[PDB]
Amino acid sequence: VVTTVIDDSSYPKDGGSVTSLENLWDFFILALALPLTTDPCAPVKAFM
Amino acid sequence: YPPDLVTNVWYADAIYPMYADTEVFSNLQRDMITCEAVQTLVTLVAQIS
Repeated sequence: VVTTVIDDSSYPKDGGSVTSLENLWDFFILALALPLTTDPCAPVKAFM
Repeated sequence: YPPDLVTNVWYADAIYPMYADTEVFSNLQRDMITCEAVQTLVTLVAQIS
C-alpha cells in the first residue's frame, strides 16, 4: 500500500546541463537516492 | 545571440508558457456550423428554386 515517488523538480531544471556543476551536485544526490526510490520504473526515469 | 545562449534551455523555457493555444478547435467548430448553414441555405433555396 506504499509508494515512494520523487518530484521531477527534484531532478535538474530543464533536464539539467552537462556543463552545470550545481546540476552535477543534483545528479550525484539523485543517483544516491535513485536506488532508494521504491518506484519500479525509477531505474528507467534515472536513465532517461 | 545571447552570450550564454543554450538553444535547448531558452527554447524550452519560452515554449512552456507559449504552449497554451486552443483557438483553432473553437474556430473549426464555428466554420463547421457555417458549412451546415451553407448546405441548409442551398436546400431551402432548392425547395424554392
